[PDB]
Amino acid sequence: RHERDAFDTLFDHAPDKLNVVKKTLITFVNKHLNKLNLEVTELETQFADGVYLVLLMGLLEGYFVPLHSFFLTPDSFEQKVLNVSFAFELMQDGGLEKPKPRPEDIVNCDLKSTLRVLYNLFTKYRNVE
Amino acid sequence: DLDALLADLE
Repeated sequence: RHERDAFDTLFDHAPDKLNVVKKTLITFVNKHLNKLNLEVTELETQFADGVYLVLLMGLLEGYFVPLHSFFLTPDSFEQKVLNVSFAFELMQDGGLEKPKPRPEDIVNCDLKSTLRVLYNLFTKYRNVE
Repeated sequence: DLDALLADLE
């Protein structure tokens, strides 16, 4: 039973918009970043570190969040899957509920899954600064 | 949610 979801049409009817769609997710993050006045370019690998993630939490509330203040620095994969399972932890609390894909599917630099979750955010921040 | 993704990205 191939469960049909979002990637279905996105990949089966818009392999091009899927690319531009990631770039729109780069914009929402460019917002949490534009605060410290910066610029992101790889939403996919931005979770391959969960670093830019804890930064969102701070640049949103407006505070000093050093890149090495949250969990240690991701060195290998497991360490990255962690930094994302963690963002997923303060998120499951701060809301977000249960993400669809898995902390790996995100760090996996893959777009498909990572996009289903990024959508979830664009949804909650689209109206909230 | 294709039609929607673009109906909002307009």
